Amino acid sequence: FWDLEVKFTGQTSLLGMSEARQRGYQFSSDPYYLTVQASYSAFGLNVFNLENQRLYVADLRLVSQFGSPRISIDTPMICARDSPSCNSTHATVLIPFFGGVLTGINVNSVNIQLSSYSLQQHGITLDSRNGYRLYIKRSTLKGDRNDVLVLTFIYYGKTVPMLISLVCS
Amino acid sequence: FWDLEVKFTGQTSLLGMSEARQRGYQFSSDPYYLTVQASYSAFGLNVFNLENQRLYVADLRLVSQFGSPRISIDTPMICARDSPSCNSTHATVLIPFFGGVLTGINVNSVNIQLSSYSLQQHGITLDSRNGYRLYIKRSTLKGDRNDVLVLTFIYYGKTVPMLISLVCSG
Amino acid sequence: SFWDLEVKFTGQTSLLGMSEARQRGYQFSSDPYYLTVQASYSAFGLNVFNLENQRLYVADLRLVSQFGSPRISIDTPMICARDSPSCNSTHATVLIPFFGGVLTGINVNSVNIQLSSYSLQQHGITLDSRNGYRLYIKRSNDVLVLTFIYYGKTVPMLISLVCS
Amino acid sequence: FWDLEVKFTGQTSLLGMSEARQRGYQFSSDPYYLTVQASYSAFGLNVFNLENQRLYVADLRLVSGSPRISIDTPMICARDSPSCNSTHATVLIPFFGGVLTGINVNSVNIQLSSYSLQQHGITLDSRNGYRLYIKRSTLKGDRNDVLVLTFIYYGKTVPMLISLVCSG
Amino acid sequence: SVVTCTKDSMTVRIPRTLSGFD
Amino acid sequence: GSSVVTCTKDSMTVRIPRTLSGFDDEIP
Amino acid sequence: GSSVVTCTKDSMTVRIPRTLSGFDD
Amino acid sequence: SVVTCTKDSMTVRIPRTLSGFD
Ligand SMILES: *[C@@H]1O[C@H](CO)[C@@H](O[C@@H]2O[C@H](CO)[C@@H](O)[C@H](O)[C@H]2NC(C)=O)[C@H](O)[C@H]1NC(C)=O
Ligand SMILES: *[C@@H]1O[C@H](CO)[C@@H](O)[C@H](O)[C@H]1NC(C)=O
Ligand SMILES: *[C@@H]1O[C@H](CO)[C@@H](O)[C@H](O)[C@H]1NC(C)=O
Ligand SMILES: *[C@@H]1O[C@H](CO)[C@@H](O)[C@H](O)[C@H]1NC(C)=O
Repeated sequence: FWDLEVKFTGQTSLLGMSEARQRGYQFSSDPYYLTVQASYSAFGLNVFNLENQRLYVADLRLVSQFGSPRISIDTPMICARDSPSCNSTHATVLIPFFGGVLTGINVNSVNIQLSSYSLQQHGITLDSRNGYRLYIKRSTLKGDRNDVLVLTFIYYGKTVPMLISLVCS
Repeated sequence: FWDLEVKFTGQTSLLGMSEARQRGYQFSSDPYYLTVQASYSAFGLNVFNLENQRLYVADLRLVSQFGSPRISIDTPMICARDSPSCNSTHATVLIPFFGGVLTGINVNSVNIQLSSYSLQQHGITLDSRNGYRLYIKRSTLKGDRNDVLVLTFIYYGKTVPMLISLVCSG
Repeated sequence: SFWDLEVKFTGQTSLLGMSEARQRGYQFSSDPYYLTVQASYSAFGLNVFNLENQRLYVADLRLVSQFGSPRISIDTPMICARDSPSCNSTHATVLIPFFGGVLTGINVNSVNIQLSSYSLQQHGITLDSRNGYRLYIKRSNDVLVLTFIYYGKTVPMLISLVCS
Repeated sequence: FWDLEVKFTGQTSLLGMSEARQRGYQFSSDPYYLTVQASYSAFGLNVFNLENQRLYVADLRLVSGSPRISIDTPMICARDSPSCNSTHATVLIPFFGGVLTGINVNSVNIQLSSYSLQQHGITLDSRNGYRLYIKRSTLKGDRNDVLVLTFIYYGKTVPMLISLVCSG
Repeated sequence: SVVTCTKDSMTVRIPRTLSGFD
Repeated sequence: GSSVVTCTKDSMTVRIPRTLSGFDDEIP
Repeated sequence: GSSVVTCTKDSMTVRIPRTLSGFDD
Repeated sequence: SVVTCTKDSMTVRIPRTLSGFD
């Protein structure tokens, strides 16, 4: 099958399916996808923090137990669980500096050039002093439960798109 | 410049200096050392009990905010808070089997060979059958504020000297 | 370039783009059911061993994706005794030098001998393993597969049993 | 004292001091700095190439020991850069997992604005890696020519200093 | 190819067929 | 031609199956 | 050189030398 | 701190004294 190798606190550990399922991971097979899911209580998660918004990062890899075609699949997870925080006019997404370089922004299937003018036109302001601080104009949104943000990072050699709903909670 | 990583129950919490200070840790700057102090109420302590003696374990690692060189310093804390428990002529240290293996014994700045003869030469009787239990002869101690015991543990590969004053805990 | 070819050579690793690898002697073909990686014997980073006029070519290859979230890495090592077998009379000989790989399985014509009710001798194969693997196959189409465990990878090496 | 961790082919190998010195690494201690030196033949180097220009990557970590310090000391070096013609010195950086965030030429930060780059006489092509087309006149033409390319690579800031002396 | 972030879980779905060469 | 090295007089060939396997929910 | 945990009934304290150990003395 | 790249070697120098807390 596949085993889960977890990079945690600098060490590499291999986890069987049973251990991972007990410790907060789920593995499901689709006719089209292999699906890996992690609960925020799962083992080996690293929890960064920017203000009151939490970013959970898991550096995960799927390693085949069948060594003849030895296959290794990096499946890193980067999630700002508590994002966004909203106020009267702006929804704020706060990403701490965690090893990921913000390389792309997508709002409702629209990729936004990182030009300051393009971001401002799209109602987005980006602060880079202490982590990435996104303040997103609520007007440009398209209602509630209808808006998605994909922040793409380059995380330790892997391009990781993080999909979050921009709902105020 | 540094962050305090708190490693608890299968996850790590990356705390800035301010947030760590709010969750029970302290950090001071000195020309000679980098000092981290934690109270026994700090966030992320593992607490173990052997009879009347409690063992706190914090799996802490200083991770630098600055990225040009990236430094991680393993600074695990292990403390027998209620140790020792004297009765009349014997000072007893009790350590539960908490996953740290006893590696060294030092009394009054004197390293001791981990053998029955050497231990009892220095006044110590060690029982490892039901946790680690040390029965040290108060007659062999100085009977001062300066009596000290250092136990070195291998804790998940880490070397952790634990300095406890050998003054009865009452 | 979907995939990059990682070649381990002289204790170092060189990551090669698809076009660079093709330049340096590799070929890449894609089927609905298989990915195909081919290496000519002149390809870059091949390790060549010699025992007796028979050469073992070892490639420590790994395809490494340039993709995004799924950075998949597949070890595709290749081991080939190019010159085997040497036939004189009543013996076809296959010679494998000691190269760090562990001989774990011999398969002759879809017959796995480790899982067979007959012995190697009963299959007509004589194995000498003091100074490399020497297989003596009695002469009196057919293919032989030698399976190796090499650095944690299982590498079946298929050769035809024709007389060179 | 220390040990040298090398990430090579997907696994990490820890070397002792003597073994690393045998396998192409050097270690030196002065009052101010710890020094790590590697040849381009050292053990465990991942090499990337962009049109005959090699980019050597060493993923090294010095590990000590009650104070158990681990220091990431990666090395990224464009050994054959810059190839020159009559008009330009050309630095070719292959894609290798590092994100270019900083460009400095002769101690002049440029802030990575393609407009100011073009105004500073540099052309930057990101199609097939980073292709720096520098004006040989903008360079002093001495041993004091320098190029620093700053990457974010596995949560580290890695400034690569290379001389802008034409390849040999 | 995308990490799905809800309030309770992080979910990634990976295609089961590898991409060809050309 | 299934994760096996096919050796010829001129070239070495390996075929890597494209379809990835499952984990305990198809054939445990 | 060394880093020890100093344990009192009220706190846990570790002092880390700032100067890193050299390669060959 | 910074990687020095020459014709023959790659060299990095790391300070021996650890930085303080802000
Ligand atoms: C909601 O929060 C945002 C960000 O904090 C506020 O937007 C900024 O407000 C400051 C003044 O506090 C202005 O100087 C900036 O120009 C605003 N835009 C930015 C930072 O992109 C916004 O005013 C807040 N709305 C409230 C409190 O109703
Ligand atoms: C005091 O404690 C020691 C061991 O800690 C024990 O052997 C001794 O008998 C005790 N003293 C008594 C019971 O008077
Ligand atoms: C052929 O080689 C085999 C291998 O040792 C040997 O036993 C046999 O005598 C040889 N026969 C001839 C005719 O060379
Ligand atoms: C020198 O190289 C630059 C790099 O693009 C090119 O623009 C220029 O035309 C070249 N000059 C020659 C080949 O004379």
